[PDB]
Amino acid sequence: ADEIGDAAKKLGDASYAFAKEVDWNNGIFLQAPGKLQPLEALKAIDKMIVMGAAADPKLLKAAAEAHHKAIGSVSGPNGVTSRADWDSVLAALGRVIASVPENMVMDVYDSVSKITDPKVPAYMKSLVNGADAEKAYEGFLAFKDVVKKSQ
Amino acid sequence: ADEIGDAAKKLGDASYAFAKEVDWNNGIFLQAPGKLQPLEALKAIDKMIVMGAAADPKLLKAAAEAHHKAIGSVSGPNGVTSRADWDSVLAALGRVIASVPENMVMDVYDSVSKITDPKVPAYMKSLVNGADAEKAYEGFLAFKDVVKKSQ
Ligand SMILES: CC/C=C\C/C=C\C/C=C\C/C=C\C/C=C\CCCC(=O)OC[C@H](CO[C@@H]1O[C@H](CO[C@H]2O[C@@H](CO)[C@H](O)[C@H](O)[C@H]2O)[C@H](O)[C@H](O)[C@H]1O)OC(=O)C/C=C/C/C=C\C/C=C\C/C=C\C/C=C\CC
Ligand SMILES: CC/C=C\C/C=C\C/C=C\C/C=C\C/C=C\CCCC(=O)OC[C@H](CO[C@@H]1O[C@H](CO[C@H]2O[C@@H](CO)[C@H](O)[C@H](O)[C@H]2O)[C@H](O)[C@H](O)[C@H]1O)OC(=O)C/C=C/C/C=C\C/C=C\C/C=C\C/C=C\CC
Ligand code: CLA
Ligand code: CLA
Ligand SMILES: CC(=O)O[C@H]1CC(C)(C)C(=C=C/C(C)=C/C=C/C=C/C=C(C)/C=C2C=C(/C=C/[C@@]34O[C@]3(C)C[C@@H](O)CC4(C)C)C(=O)O/2)[C@](C)(O)C1
Ligand SMILES: CC(=O)O[C@H]1CC(C)(C)C(=C=C/C(C)=C/C=C/C=C/C=C(C)/C=C2C=C(/C=C/[C@@]34O[C@]3(C)C[C@@H](O)CC4(C)C)C(=O)O/2)[C@](C)(O)C1
Ligand SMILES: CC(=O)O[C@H]1CC(C)(C)C(=C=C/C(C)=C/C=C/C=C/C=C(C)/C=C2C=C(/C=C/[C@@]34O[C@]3(C)C[C@@H](O)CC4(C)C)C(=O)O/2)[C@](C)(O)C1
Ligand SMILES: CC(=O)O[C@H]1CC(C)(C)C(=C=C/C(C)=C/C=C/C=C/C=C(C)/C=C2C=C(/C=C/[C@@]34O[C@]3(C)C[C@@H](O)CC4(C)C)C(=O)O/2)[C@](C)(O)C1
Ligand SMILES: CC(=O)O[C@H]1CC(C)(C)C(=C=C/C(C)=C/C=C/C=C/C=C(C)/C=C2C=C(/C=C/[C@@]34O[C@]3(C)C[C@@H](O)CC4(C)C)C(=O)O/2)[C@](C)(O)C1
Ligand SMILES: CC(=O)O[C@H]1CC(C)(C)C(=C=C/C(C)=C/C=C/C=C/C=C(C)/C=C2C=C(/C=C/[C@@]34O[C@]3(C)C[C@@H](O)CC4(C)C)C(=O)O/2)[C@](C)(O)C1
Ligand SMILES: CC(=O)O[C@H]1CC(C)(C)C(=C=C/C(C)=C/C=C/C=C/C=C(C)/C=C2C=C(/C=C/[C@@]34O[C@]3(C)C[C@@H](O)CC4(C)C)C(=O)O/2)[C@](C)(O)C1
Ligand SMILES: CC(=O)O[C@H]1CC(C)(C)C(=C=C/C(C)=C/C=C/C=C/C=C(C)/C=C2C=C(/C=C/[C@@]34O[C@]3(C)C[C@@H](O)CC4(C)C)C(=O)O/2)[C@](C)(O)C1
Ligand SMILES: [Cl-]
Ligand SMILES: [Cl-]
Ligand SMILES: [Cl-]
Ligand SMILES: [Cl-]
Ligand SMILES: [Cl-]
Ligand SMILES: [Cl-]
Repeated sequence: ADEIGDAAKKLGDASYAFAKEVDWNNGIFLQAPGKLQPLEALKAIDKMIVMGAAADPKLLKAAAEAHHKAIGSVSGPNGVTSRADWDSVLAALGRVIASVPENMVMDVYDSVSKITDPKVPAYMKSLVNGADAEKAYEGFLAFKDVVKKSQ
Repeated sequence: ADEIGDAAKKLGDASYAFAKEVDWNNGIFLQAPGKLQPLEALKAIDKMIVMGAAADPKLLKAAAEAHHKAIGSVSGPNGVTSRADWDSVLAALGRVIASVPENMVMDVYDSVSKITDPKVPAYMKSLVNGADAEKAYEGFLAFKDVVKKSQ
């Protein structure tokens, strides 16, 4: 057990209602988040590859295993994993984030932002309960503070 | 040095002409290989996640690092990495393949085949020199024999 695991439980309390509202079987998630921009997108994928290569290999393995288990508990009309597997995935990914320098994480974020059209977040939010999305995000802000203290 | 590295050099001799002909900046590679089928595609991604979790973590790391280096040497009108980085990537991925049971590799292949429309391979080949694609594939058949002997 660790503090990221405890924080994941709190993040799940804040975000699971939102996760249940997302239609995970929507084909839109295969599309570019805006206009297709292969050269800029490759720069974002490169930042991700740098981060993956730097991440703790055991924690990457554990995060993959948590997603396999999560796939097994998918149910209902939107393809949402169980609450326990949601929290599991959250914690395992927080451990991966904490295992690399903050700059690597920010480089991924900035590089993906550069290819994400400004309309995309609001369009995604419009498909779910807005107050549940805001609680999820408020949860995320608390969670990342715990992740940073482990990083 | 190892035998997969030697075999990668031979595979590069057989396949680099084909790699130069692929337009790696074509946006088509973001599309589903056929009809979008989220439930079947999730089963394929699950097989990939199982395989990733089973793969040697050092060899996964080395394979990510080889792709970062390959991105750095991209040149020319089609986005093709250098010959040396092509071979590097080939060898690093062969090591990853060899690090898991043959069944895990076959499960990915079968699960992706199930979502790939029969027209897709011929459409891809039609964009390149067909004889260069066949040589690349003949190369691949020799290479996998070396990979299997390490597996
Ligand atoms: C063949 C290739 C195959 C596959 C293709 C490969 C990849 C797919 C590529 C791209 C598609 C992926 C994602 C794009 C898809 C979807 C987008 C998902 C991201 C999103 O929706 O983000 C919304 C966020 C909203 O803006 C925030 O608003 C805040 C408001 O907060 C206030 O008020 C309250 C609010 O209620 C709160 O309570 C607070 O108390 C109070 O403070 C503040 O002003 C913040 O400063 C401001 O940042 O927008 C950004 O962060 C901008 C960058 C986005 C970068 C994009 C993404 C995140 C970055 C990195 C994630 C990492 C990786 C994502 C990618 C993959 C995951 C591994
Ligand atoms: C949000 C989500 C984000 C992203 C989306 C995620 C993923 C994208 C998902 C899917 C898109 C990816 C791929 C689909 C895209 C593109 C497709 C790329 C694959 C392709 O084109 O394959 C062509 C191949 C042709 O068939 C072969 O013909 C042979 C003929 O050989 C003879 O004659 C001569 C010939 O010249 C030779 O010299 C020889 O001497 C002589 O023997 C034999 O008859 C073989 O028995 C027969 O197998 O077709 C198959 O293998 C069928 C399954 C395909 C499964 C598909 C793929 C491979 C499987 C696994 C690869 C693993 C993974 C691929 C995926 C990713 C990579 C990591
Ligand atoms: C099995 C299939 C699968 C699927 C469908 C997904 C889907 C996703 N992954 Mg995951 N992933 C997988 C397997 C999968 N992954 C595997 C096998 C690994 C390797 C172990 C990873 C490792 C991974 C990492 C390291 C990251 C993702 C992230 C993401 C998201 C990217 C888009 C995004 O940011 O949306 C928005 C995100 C969500 C809807 C998820 C919940 C986010 C918080 C907790 C609540 C919502 C807050 C707010 C409303 C929206 C996001 C704001 C943002 C600025 C934080 C998306 C939800 C990224 C992510 O979530 O970035 C924010 C991310 O950093 N994945
Ligand atoms: C950086 C960006 C990037 C890009 C653009 C790609 C692109 C691709 N990856 Mg790679 N990958 C990346 C990074 C990237 N990857 C990273 C960071 C990792 C983690 C370390 C991986 C790990 C990985 C694995 C483990 C595998 C791939 C494979 C593939 C291919 C999947 C589609 C396919 O089979 O086409 C067809 C494939 C090609 C055009 C590549 C050359 C194949 C041979 C050597 C020559 C051509 C033979 C024939 C004509 C066509 C293929 C037949 C097939 C049955 C073998 C595609 C070319 C898969 C693949 O190639 O499966 C066959 C695969 O198994 N990737
Ligand atoms: C082979 C292998 O290993 O693959 C594995 C690799 C990983 C990394 C482990 C993995 C993973 C995670 C991944 C990739 C997550 C990707 C998430 C992508 C989210 C994409 C989104 C939100 C896309 C969009 C597009 C939108 C478009 C909206 C608009 O256009 C619309 C409609 C109308 C316009 O007028 C205005 C507009 C509003 C602009 C939108 O609103 O959102 C996975 C899944 O496991 C597969
Ligand atoms: C060996 C191998 O194969 O590894 C493979 C391993 C994987 C995992 C499969 C893989 C992969 C994918 C990877 C690495 C994905 C990385 C994801 C990173 C996500 C980062 C995020 C969300 C970062 C941020 C930063 C934010 C900042 C927000 C704020 O600053 C803002 C604006 C304003 C401030 O006022 C307050 C604030 C709120 C602080 C935010 O909100 O979010 C890959 C590439 O396939 C390689
Ligand atoms: C088709 C289908 O059914 O698919 C199903 C597939 C599944 C897998 C079964 C499934 C599921 C679950 C899923 C996708 C869960 C996704 C979870 C994503 C979690 C992401 C996390 C935690 C990312 C971050 C990034 C962080 C960054 C933190 C920092 O940068 C910040 C901010 C500020 C810096 O100053 C400090 C910092 C610390 C560096 C962090 O702290 O955390 C589902 C829903 O069932 C759908
Ligand atoms: C080859 C093939 O077929 O592969 C298949 C493989 C798969 C895995 C099966 C597959 C898949 C599934 C995938 C990747 C799913 C990814 C899901 C990502 C969902 C992202 C969502 C919901 C994003 C948001 C962002 C929002 C933002 C809300 C806010 O910012 C807003 C506006 C303003 C403020 O208020 C603050 C805020 C509250 C922060 C929100 O509210 O939500 C797919 C697509 O089928 C393809
Ligand atoms: C977040 C993160 O970590 O992401 C990283 C995760 C990884 C795994 C490390 C990673 C990787 C590798 C990946 C995903 C490789 C994916 C390869 C996909 C190839 C897709 C292809 C060929 C798609 C198609 C679609 C086609 C459609 C053709 C047709 O429709 C057409 C025109 C006309 C119809 O009438 C007939 C038709 C002929 C049917 C086609 O012919 O081909 C990467 C890139 O690094 C990103
Ligand atoms: C911890 C963590 O995050 O790990 C992350 C790590 C990654 C790597 C980023 C990641 C990923 C992606 C993964 C695993 C991809 C796996 C790819 C597997 C590819 C397999 C292939 C091509 C298999 C085959 C089999 C074939 C068989 C062909 C033949 O039998 C046939 C028909 C007919 C016979 O007569 C002769 C024959 C010729 C023998 C073939 O031709 O090809 C993921 C999921 O993101 C998780
Ligand atoms: C937009 C842009 O510019 O992107 C740029 C991005 C880059 C990265 C810079 C770039 C590049 C390079 C790229 C993509 C290289 C891709 C290489 C893929 C290699 C795949 C390999 C080896 C896969 C396999 C699978 C195997 C399976 C073998 C077996 O199953 C088989 C058969 C039969 C079983 O009985 C035994 C077995 C042994 C189990 C194997 O043996 O090997 C490029 C081109 O520049 C484009
Ligand atoms: C959010 C966002 O924007 O992400 C961006 C991220 C990136 C990385 C920048 C990005 C990208 C690039 C990607 C994934 C590139 C993937 C390339 C895959 C290429 C696959 C090819 C060529 C496949 C084939 C198959 C063929 C088959 C030929 C044969 O079987 C045939 C018919 C018959 C026999 O003769 C035998 C044979 C000879 C075997 C062939 O000849 O070729 C993208 C798309 O821009 C999206
Ligand atoms: Cl505890
Ligand atoms: Cl505490
Ligand atoms: Cl636009
Ligand atoms: Cl040697
Ligand atoms: Cl020898
Ligand atoms: Cl069809």
